[PDB]
Amino acid sequence: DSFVIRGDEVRQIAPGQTGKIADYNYKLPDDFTGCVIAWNSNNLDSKVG
Amino acid sequence: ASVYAWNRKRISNCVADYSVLYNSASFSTFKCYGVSPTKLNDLCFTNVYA
Amino acid sequence: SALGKLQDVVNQNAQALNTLVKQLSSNFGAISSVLNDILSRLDPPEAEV
Repeated sequence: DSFVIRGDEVRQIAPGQTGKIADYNYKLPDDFTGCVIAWNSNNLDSKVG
Repeated sequence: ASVYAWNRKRISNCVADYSVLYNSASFSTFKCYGVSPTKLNDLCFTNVYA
Repeated sequence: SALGKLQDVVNQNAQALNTLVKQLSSNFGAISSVLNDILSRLDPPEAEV
């Protein structure tokens, strides 16, 4: 799965966590077997405007 | 208040809707210990301190 | 007390049941001994612990 979350919300994309992103956008299963690989994409996906 | 003298309001004799707290899109931290925000509406509390 | 040999067995079993039932009032480290309140307050990610 691939998507662009906000920085504060990175914690939410972890097993059994809550917030707007976790509840209504993407929910990680509570028994997740996986790796959450994240980087500071603040210089590719952010524009001045 | 200020942290040294922390203001307290004792809220009582009322019907409290907690959906507004959870549905809010602004709080940076909403950490609940002992209870979970979504299920807070179900219960009635003897006293709430704020 | 003439029938103590039977009464102690009855008492031991009554006590055995009374002890077992009283164990339901113990928290054992949980926030509450009553299962319905834990499920009413917490969500599965927190309730399961």
